[PDB]
Amino acid sequence: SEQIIVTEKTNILLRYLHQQWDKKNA
Amino acid sequence: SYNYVVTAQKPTAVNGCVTGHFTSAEDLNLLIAKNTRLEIYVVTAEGLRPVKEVGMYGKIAVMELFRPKGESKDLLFILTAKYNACILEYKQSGESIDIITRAHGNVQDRIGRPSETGIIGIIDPECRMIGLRLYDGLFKVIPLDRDNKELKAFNIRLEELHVIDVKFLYGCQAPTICFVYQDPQGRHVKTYEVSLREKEFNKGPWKQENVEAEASMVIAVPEPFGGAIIIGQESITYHNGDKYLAIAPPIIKQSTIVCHNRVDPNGSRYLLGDMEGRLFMLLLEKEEQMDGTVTLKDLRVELLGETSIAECLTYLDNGVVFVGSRLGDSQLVKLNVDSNEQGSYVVAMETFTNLGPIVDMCVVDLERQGQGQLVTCSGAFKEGSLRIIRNLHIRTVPLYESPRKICYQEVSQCFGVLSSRIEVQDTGTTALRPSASTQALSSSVSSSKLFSSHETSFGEEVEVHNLLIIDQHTFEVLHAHQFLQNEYALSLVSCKLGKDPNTYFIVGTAMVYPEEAEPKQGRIVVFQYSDGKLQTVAEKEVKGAVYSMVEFNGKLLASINSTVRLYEWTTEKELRTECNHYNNIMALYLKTKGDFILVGDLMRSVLLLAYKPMEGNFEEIARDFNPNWMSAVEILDDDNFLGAENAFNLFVCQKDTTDEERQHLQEVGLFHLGEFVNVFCHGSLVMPTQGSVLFGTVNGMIGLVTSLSESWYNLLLDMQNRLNKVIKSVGKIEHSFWRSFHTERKTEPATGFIDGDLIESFLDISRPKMQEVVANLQKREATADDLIKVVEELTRIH
Amino acid sequence: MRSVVGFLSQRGLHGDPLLTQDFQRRRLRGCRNLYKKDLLGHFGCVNAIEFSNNGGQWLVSGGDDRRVLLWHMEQAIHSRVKPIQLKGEHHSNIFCLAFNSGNTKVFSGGNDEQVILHDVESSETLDVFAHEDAVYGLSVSPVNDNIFASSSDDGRVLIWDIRESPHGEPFCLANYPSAFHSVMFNPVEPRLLATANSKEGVGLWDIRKPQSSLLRYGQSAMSVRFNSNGTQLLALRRRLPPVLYDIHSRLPVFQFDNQGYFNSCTMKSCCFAGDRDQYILSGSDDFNLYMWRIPADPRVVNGAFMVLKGHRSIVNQVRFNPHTYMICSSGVEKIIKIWSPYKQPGCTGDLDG
Repeated sequence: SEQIIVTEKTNILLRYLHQQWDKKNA
Repeated sequence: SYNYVVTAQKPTAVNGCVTGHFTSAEDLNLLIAKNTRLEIYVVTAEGLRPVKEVGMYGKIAVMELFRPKGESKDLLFILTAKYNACILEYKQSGESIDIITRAHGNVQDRIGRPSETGIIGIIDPECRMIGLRLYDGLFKVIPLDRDNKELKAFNIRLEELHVIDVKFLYGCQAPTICFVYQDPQGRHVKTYEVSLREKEFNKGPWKQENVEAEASMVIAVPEPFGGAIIIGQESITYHNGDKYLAIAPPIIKQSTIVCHNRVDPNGSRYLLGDMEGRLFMLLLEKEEQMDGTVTLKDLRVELLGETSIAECLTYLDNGVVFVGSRLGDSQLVKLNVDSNEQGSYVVAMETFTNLGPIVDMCVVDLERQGQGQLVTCSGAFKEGSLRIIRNLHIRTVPLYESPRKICYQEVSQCFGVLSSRIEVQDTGTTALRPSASTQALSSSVSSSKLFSSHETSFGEEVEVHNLLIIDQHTFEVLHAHQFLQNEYALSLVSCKLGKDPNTYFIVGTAMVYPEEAEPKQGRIVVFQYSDGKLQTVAEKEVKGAVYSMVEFNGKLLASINSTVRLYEWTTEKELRTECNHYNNIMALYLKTKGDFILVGDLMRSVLLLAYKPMEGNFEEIARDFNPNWMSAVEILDDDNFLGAENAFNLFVCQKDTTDEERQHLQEVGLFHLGEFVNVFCHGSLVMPTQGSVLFGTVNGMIGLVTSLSESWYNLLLDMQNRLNKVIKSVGKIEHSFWRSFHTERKTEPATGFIDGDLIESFLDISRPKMQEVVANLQKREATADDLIKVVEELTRIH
Repeated sequence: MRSVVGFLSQRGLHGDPLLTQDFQRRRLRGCRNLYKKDLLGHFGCVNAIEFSNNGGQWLVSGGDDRRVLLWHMEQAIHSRVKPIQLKGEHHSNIFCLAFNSGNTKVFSGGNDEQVILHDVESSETLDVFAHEDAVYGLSVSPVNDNIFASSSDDGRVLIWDIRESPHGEPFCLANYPSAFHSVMFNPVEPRLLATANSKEGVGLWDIRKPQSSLLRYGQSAMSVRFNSNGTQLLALRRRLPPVLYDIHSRLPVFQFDNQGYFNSCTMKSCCFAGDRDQYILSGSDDFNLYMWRIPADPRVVNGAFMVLKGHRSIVNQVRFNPHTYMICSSGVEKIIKIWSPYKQPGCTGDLDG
């Protein structure tokens, strides 16, 4: 195998919360 | 416990099929995924030329052929049911053919709910990423940058949790994804733009539009058309943004389109396959604008004809189409420009055997030569049939309906088969097609006063259940007895009861209504097939569903809902209750060995009861306290009890001082089969290992379980460990990971089970490999010849 | 088909491990009552019940009798064995229990200014963590088994790392003059926590912001629970109906009411039921256990999906096992009620009522 598939950990919930709270700045 | 598992017949159901240039850039290849097997054929004008078959340490759930830039021939992406993803290349140097793993890794997530619609795997048309839908609310993206040592798979949040289907759009500057999902308002088609840099979703090229309430299939039309086709139950729509084009062809109203394939490389023609074997052609008319791109004008659906019930379709060449089927035989058909006298453009060219789903089977000695034969109930709907298997020769007896139970009467020289056919309540229930139960030499209908004292509709598919008496020599349906309306026959046994010297056909049936969680009514009916007539000897009413029945030392042991009951056959020919056992949720499966009873439960594993002749009552000898969903149980011997659970695992329990520990069944053996075992039976197809148990699964796989001694098990376990270090797995999956007992609750390594397939593969490896496998092994230092003899002796069992 | 024979036929025909969840969901959806059972072995009021993680194999319970009992649900239901009493008892009422990710240890706290970490495999006390006032909340980090949060009556939400126990310096996530009644880690985001306070309502806190709450939903809350995916918060209030919030909205997504439901005279707990947490469970002062269904289309939901009767006193704690779709409830009475859609030995009631 010339490559391996690793699932990098990401913060789905925190990213969603930050985007939602930055969106509500109108 | 020490056990040994092999496969007498490899899986035959086709789970997937793709076409592409995999083995070479010039030849056309057909790749078929059969559960764990991957078959590679070269498509020649003389038919299909098999070029390779490779076993897979996993159930192939996704199989896609793709070719990124710089590749001479296509690469193959496989995802397994255990979430092993791999990218494979086919290299053929000289006379050596091997599959090279180009990439591999596990894409499972520590948390997440697997999607109700299942695992979905798609690849961008430009091979920019692989998109996987494995859990609700998440979409995994695997970048395909070859000039790297690491493919960084990452999740993207989905605002829509219940996604029905999803594809990648064609002709998009950025990888665009179009999917049909559902929300409280209904089903909608929506489009996103997948951003790798930001690892997120951006506004799609065209806005969402409301689709059919049962829209379930998305087709990405290639260039120059572009856009997508949404296929539901009543209409076919085409979306490209400002362009919307809907048709409602009545022809497709009678069934559901389940599979599709692209015939023309430009998307002009598509093949569609529905649930009752009808094959349609979907046409896309084009208009060339003045000095502009071509645009769709209309959609036309024409009924090409009838094939087997297709799980998947793939157009090969020159009008040849491969129909891969799960519930019936796979097929190669020809599409003709001119229809035949019946107005059918499809003529069958070739047929490929498929024993799956094997729902029941029996071992009988018809020739009386001391060598057993397996009679199995295969297929379903019009594809259902009886399969007679001997040592591997298979004979087919079409039934054109669903066979459920089978039992052999040697005295009557016949088989009793429970069958079901679908009927439409066209005013009662008329028919759908001629079948075994309607083309019997003689026929009869149940006339029972019980249950006379539950609504209907003009259009409703209902099951009509029959008991077929079938001759053992010609396999013609001698008789067909139709049970009451709304009555399902669940169990069938043939036995002599009490002092009565007659042999009966005993059927357990339940009054099934869709609105009720469990049946509240049922019957046990005793028929006698004498002098060509099948008369009803006796009829007993029970308050539940008779899920299982066995003969217990001249008595009848039945399972009525959650009760395990024992009846005796009186002199006046009437079943009389002897005893009951109530400590169950639902006693689905019953076995027996002397005074012992193995009871399989829906969700509470196995239980061991013993009958007390001197007390006339049951007693719970032991119970397995690990709750797992059972599909089949078997009594290996007085001590060991084998069972299969719905997550494709086998476990062997043992009847293990303090009274508390004596009443526990320890799971002394665990194994991941990768198959859904439907049926267990005792017998062998041929005439170190003690005993012989044949099991039949949903994929048409027939397997054999035997018992081993401690020394033999130790030797074979050492052989397995030595082989795993030598046999090069395809996809680089560990055999230990593949065979580990896997469940949504717990995962554990395999214990008390020898993979006989891995052992038998030892004969096929090269002599250097054989010698370095057996090195410093165990006593006299074992050589290759001794282990070859051992493996051949083991192979002799099947 | 709702019948079970159709499910069995479909499963044997297709052999896919996805019809089981659909069958169980459809069975629960059509229920108008549940099979009832009792668990005996506690000498006083039961104040805490917790299903073991990843299967609900065990049930750890505690209350006035100061003992932490470990029921084996399979064996206990068939009345084969008696609860395993973990060695190491509290000096006063036990108010909260928790497992870790693996069910290899059990945290127990309440009313004795102490949290005891037990080893369930050998039923031996492993560690002790001192507190300044009665403990009401215990939550174990879903990622790290060594990190656990605790809420006290003095109004402190603290984060302990058992890995450095001997030098006890709890990290104070929050400090208010009022008694914190509940704390729970986010099942999918360990850095986020949800706290229920007696005079400050429901709050969302970040582990990296030890004094400023991320959000304040709405104020009086006694219990707050995330769902399985951690995108919603179900909160119980001192005299108001149960309230469901989105993790980000800050406004009440739903409120749930029914005739006869009242929550004033005891500290109660709530939970989500179903495989996708489409159900709301809560005890009441009328001794009944109410179950609502979260509407699919988005604010008062009137009429409970089920009104489970059988408790002889106030119902406080409700817990749900999704693998078996089992409900364990407890309250002032010393018996623990079990509610199942399936039959169990020695049950009462049915699925139709």
